[PDB]
Order: sequence, then C-alpha cells, then structure tokens
Amino acid sequence: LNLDSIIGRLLEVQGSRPGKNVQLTENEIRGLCLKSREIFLSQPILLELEAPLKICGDIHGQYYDLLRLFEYGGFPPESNYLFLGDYVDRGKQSLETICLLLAYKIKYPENFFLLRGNHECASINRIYGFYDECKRRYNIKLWKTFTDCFNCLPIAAIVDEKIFCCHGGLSPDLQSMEQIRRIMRPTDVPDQGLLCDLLWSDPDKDVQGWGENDRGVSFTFGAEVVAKFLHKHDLDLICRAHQVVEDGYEFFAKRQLVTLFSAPNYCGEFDNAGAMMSVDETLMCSFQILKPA
Amino acid sequence: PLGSRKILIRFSDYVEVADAQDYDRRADKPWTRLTAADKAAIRKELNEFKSTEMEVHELSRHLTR
Ligand SMILES: [Cl-]
Ligand SMILES: [Mn+2]
Ligand SMILES: [Mn+2]
Repeated sequence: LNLDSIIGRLLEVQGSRPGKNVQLTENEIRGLCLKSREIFLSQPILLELEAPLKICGDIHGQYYDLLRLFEYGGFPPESNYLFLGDYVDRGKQSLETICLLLAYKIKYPENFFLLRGNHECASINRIYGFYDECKRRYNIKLWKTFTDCFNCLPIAAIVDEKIFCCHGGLSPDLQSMEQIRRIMRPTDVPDQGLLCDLLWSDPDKDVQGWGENDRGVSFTFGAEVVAKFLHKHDLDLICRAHQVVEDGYEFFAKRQLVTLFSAPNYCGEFDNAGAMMSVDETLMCSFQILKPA
Repeated sequence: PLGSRKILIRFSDYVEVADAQDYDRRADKPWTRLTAADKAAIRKELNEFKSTEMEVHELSRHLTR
C-alpha cells in the first residue's frame, strides 16, 4: 500500500478552491478499506484511550472543513484524534473524507481512532448519499467494500477512565461495559437494542427517564439517567455527537454530557459552528470552534 | 490506570474561536428523487444484499418487554 503517496494526494488540495475532487484509484481505496478493517478488528470494540486527545463529532463529507479542523488541531501525528462517527452522507465529498481518515488510522494506528456513527451502516448510507457518490465516481462494488469496513468500526471509547464516548447515547439495556465488549464484528447495526441505542439515542431536557425518539428509532434519555450512569461507572462525562448544535458543542445535565458536531454551516442549510473538544493530559477539556462568518 | 472516584475532569473558561471557510456546502440530495416504487426496490436490494453477500455473525436484537 503506497500510503504516503495516498495521503499526499489527499492533502494536495489544501490550497484549492473547495470542491476539487481527489480521485484515488479503486485499488488504493480497497487497500485502505482492507488494511483499516484489519486494524479495527485487532483493536478493542470498546477503546481505552488516554489524553492528550482531540475529539471530533460529525463531519458528513465536508472534506474541506475536515482539512481546516486538522489545521486547527494539528495534523497527525502532531495531535491524537478520536472521531465519533458520521464521516459520510449529506456532504459533497464523503469519499475524500473517509479515505483520509482511514489512511491516518493505518498510518498512526495507536494515536488515531474512529468510532462508528449511525451513518456508517448500509441501510442509512445507501439512501443519504454515500452509495450514490460511490456509484457515480467508482462502482457499486466499492460501496460494498466500504460496508464491510464500516461493519468493523469500534463502538465506544473511554478516555482516562473518565470520559465515555459514543456517537449517539445511552441505552436502557447498558448495565455493564462488558455488554459492549462481547459484541462480535463484523456486525450490522440492528434497528433496536443496545448497539442501535449507542448509535442513535438522544438526550432530552424535557424527558424524565426514557422517552420515545422523534427519529422513530431508539430512545431519548433525561438528565438523571446520565447522572446515575456516571456515578455507577465512576465516570465524569459523556461525550457524544449525532445532533447539530448551534455552537458546535452543547452541554446537557450540568456539563455531565456534551454534544459535539464538527461540520460548520451544515449542508449549507444551518448557520452552525463546528467544534472539537481538546483534552489535555490533566483532563482539562477545552472547545475549539470553527464559526461561519 | 487513571481511574478514581474523585471528579477529575475540568472545563476551561477559554474557548478558541476561528473562522470557517466561506464556500458553498450545499450538496445534491439524491434521496429526494426517489419515488415510492424506487424506495420499495431499494429495500429489496438491501434485503438481498444483506441476506446473501454482506458477511456478519447474524447479529440482531435482544428484547424482554
Ligand atoms: Cl470484535
Ligand atoms: Mn447523526
Ligand atoms: Mn444530522
């Protein structure tokens, strides 16, 4: 795998006017999928990470915004990164986005990590853009190759035994972390149950306990569910993504949960900032914002 | 190990703010061109795809209610 060449071509478009494509060969992309999949399967499904670390939320194929976030935080290996999922769909350049993220996972496998979002599953990204982008620029078989790779992404991470990270949220069925660790990969994301909830659930300030979810999938959870979960597992913070928030980050339940969304001006339809959370080695957490002007 | 029962996290009073690039992020919305018959076909395509070629461990859901 000519990995350095691939990263060079992906980064070559930094000085370009947004929208310039990077058309790697199909075989290079398959190589990124195959080698990253092997690494995902060799590492835990519940990651145990240590700070310093940069944590990013949704990207949704906004590749030129991803390039600016790395400029902001330092390109690997200058900084360590945990991404909370939703690399593809909705944006103009999902293929460049996932290829750069997969290439950096292969290049720096102990310092660069990707979680699974709800858009990293066949049923969702068949519809919301990634399949169409694969088919237009390559072929359907390549989308199936990505699906196999996505089916092996890890599901959650714990930073410094204190920050629980996943894409969506909590689950009424999540009593022990061991329940996450026993999940075998590759796996699809079912339309209900523990793995679905980790990728799909939402906090809600108006709900007591567990409520129905307006997406028609999973649940909402209230502030006391978060507090009880943090206390039982000796955790300090839940870090999740999954929802567009005006400032790029948004606290819930007296800063016991934070939502991160890293795609500014999302889809060209929202006026939102994108944010990353930087965790230094003393567990001081700070927010870096990319705001529309 | 780094765990403990004491609260260790802190949040900084400073927030770093920088400007996003000014570009057109509007993208094509192919799913808006799908009819009902289109969606029905795709559901069957996905069904066949998962039933016959997507490798997994036949994972699925638990329930008790
Ligand atoms: Cl596994
Ligand atoms: Mn989402
Ligand atoms: Mn969304």
